[PDB]
Amino acid sequence: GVEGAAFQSRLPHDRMTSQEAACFPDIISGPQQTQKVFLFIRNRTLQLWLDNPKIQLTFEATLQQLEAPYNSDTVLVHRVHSYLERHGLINFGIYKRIKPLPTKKTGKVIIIGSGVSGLAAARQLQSFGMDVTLLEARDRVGGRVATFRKGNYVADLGAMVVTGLGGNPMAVVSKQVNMELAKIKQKCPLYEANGQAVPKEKDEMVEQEFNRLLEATSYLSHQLDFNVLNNKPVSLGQALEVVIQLQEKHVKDEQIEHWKKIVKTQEELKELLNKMVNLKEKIKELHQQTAEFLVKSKHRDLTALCKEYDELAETQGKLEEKLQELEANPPSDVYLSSRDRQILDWHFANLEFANATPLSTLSLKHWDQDDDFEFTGSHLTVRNGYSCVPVALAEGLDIKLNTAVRQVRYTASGCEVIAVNTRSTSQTFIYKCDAVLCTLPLGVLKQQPPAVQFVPPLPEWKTSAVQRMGFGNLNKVVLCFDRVFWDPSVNLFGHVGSTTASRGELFLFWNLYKAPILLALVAGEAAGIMENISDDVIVGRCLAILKGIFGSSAVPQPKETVVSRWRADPWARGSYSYVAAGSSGNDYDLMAQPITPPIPRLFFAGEHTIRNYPATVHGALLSGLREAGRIADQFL
Ligand SMILES: Cc1cc2nc3c(=O)[nH]c(=O)nc-3n(C[C@H](O)[C@H](O)[C@H](O)COP(=O)(O)OP(=O)(O)OC[C@H]3O[C@@H](n4cnc5c(N)ncnc54)[C@H](O)[C@@H]3O)c2cc1C
Repeated sequence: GVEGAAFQSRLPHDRMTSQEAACFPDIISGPQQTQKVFLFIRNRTLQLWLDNPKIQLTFEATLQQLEAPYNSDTVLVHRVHSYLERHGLINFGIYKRIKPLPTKKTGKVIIIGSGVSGLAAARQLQSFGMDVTLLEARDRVGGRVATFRKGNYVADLGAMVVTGLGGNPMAVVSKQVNMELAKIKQKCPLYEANGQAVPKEKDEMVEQEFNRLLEATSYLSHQLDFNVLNNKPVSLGQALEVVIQLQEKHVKDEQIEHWKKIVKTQEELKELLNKMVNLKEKIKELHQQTAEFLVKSKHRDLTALCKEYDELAETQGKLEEKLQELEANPPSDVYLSSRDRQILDWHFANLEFANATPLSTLSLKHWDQDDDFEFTGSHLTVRNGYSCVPVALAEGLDIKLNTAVRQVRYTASGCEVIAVNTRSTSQTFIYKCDAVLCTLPLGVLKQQPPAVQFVPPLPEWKTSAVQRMGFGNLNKVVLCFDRVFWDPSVNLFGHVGSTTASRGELFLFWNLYKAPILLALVAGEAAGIMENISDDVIVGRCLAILKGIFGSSAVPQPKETVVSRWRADPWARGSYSYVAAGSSGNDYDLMAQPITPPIPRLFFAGEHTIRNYPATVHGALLSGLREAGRIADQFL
């Protein structure tokens, strides 16, 4: 009940956060009874909002719907409601305001970028009564939430998955926007380059081996401190190669030991056969041989030698048996055959997809630093088209499209943002504001010849973080057919590449859209390179793979096709951040920190500024809410 609202808000139900201790020092330093009352007021307020997030939750309503003991204490209820509303925990997203916004606005903020982070922060600042203007370079909102819509076909070229609802703010948004979320079936048969499926035994064996290898790299990093080598940071790819080499060495060693067991037994057989030949000489000589006493003696001796031979013949058979078993029970010659390595490279490509970067670039120590904060519940696709979310957030906002920022000026007095119209470069716009919120992607901030100049130039710590962090890349190919020729009960199926270098080329296909749309993925080293290929050629290669899997006659020519090129997109310059070898979690926090030339003037939000939820739409959303709170605290 009330316990669940705190979980849905990413908070502990029986504890107080660092932030709450800072804002409510009287309660933390006071008696624990007041703390329990505080926590119930907070949890109950969150439950009221989450039960019905389509309408603003007012202080008055909170008092009206509160329990009898706690509705008496109104000052505490107000303090709690104000705290939650400011930080974007109870009144965020699209909601029906019960009271219109005041005509008088108390501050001027220019927000660069109209992605989820920008739109969320703008909606919050508007909610708080500030004058907000968004500058967006594209001819559309959403940024890295891009939805292709033509005829009946709807497909996401950017963000496409809600990674669980338990604790996800996107849950609330989904109720506000009426997102059509659909579960993804966890079933992905693999098909080799020839088009024949990977049998279950091999699929399962390789997958088990992939998981074992990855856990091994984790052990090296954390237990053995294998993190710095020859004054260079260890990449995940490095560690994977180290682990693979150790396993290959174990195979060679076991094979060698078995070889030696066989040679020793073979040597024993050779020695025994020589011994037997000698005994046959002896027996054949004694056979050639009181005289009746002599006969009795010779026959006695001959039977003794013959029984002596019998013992050795039994032992001959027994050593022959041991040798035969060893000849028929060897260990594997190689750890991974060619086909084994290709299937394993498919799994590596899936990892490169998840992190939108080649594994040789991921920090071994920190590439999965955010795994502790992952959300509960089945992962979901957006059937309505993820663009439905930003478009809903944009309603009622002062958004200037086709306006590309080229300079940001910030001083102790105020700020200037200079922008150019992309449609006609000749006309230029100047916007004077109190504060600037930058949600420019990390790729755009990384641009060596800068697209946006800062006056004064950004400080050393900020620029160093921007250099250190990784900004990955990942691409999609949308194929729209008239009929479904694939298996509807599999949302995913893989294509195993021929080379380790190209393992990430069209390695994955989604058939998750209930309409006849197929989505082919380009991860790792292939992502950057294949942007330089024409769309007809990429689609021909996709068709070739699908023909190989289903029959050349079974796949028609597609009716519609679309290719994303996110690294070339000048407004993205990649897909989303990843934790590069040089970088760590603290760099994300550094991105989030604002700049002061006094009070702070330049603020930062976006996918690359939230430690615990990077590379995600919900992370963008939460960063937007966080910076809205920060700016409202500063200017109100
Ligand atoms: C292929 C792909 C798939 C993804 N899949 C998922 C997924 O399944 N789940 C998930 O959670 N996340 C996913 N993401 C990541 C997700 O899209 C981001 O985490 C999120 O959209 C970040 O939003 P943002 O506003 O911070 O950045 P953006 O969306 O990039 O917003 C920045 C905005 O600034 C604009 N801009 C850029 N330069 C300028 C300029 N000079 N002047 C003015 N405006 C400018 C851009 O046009 C853009 O609108 C995916 C990303 C990619 C590339």
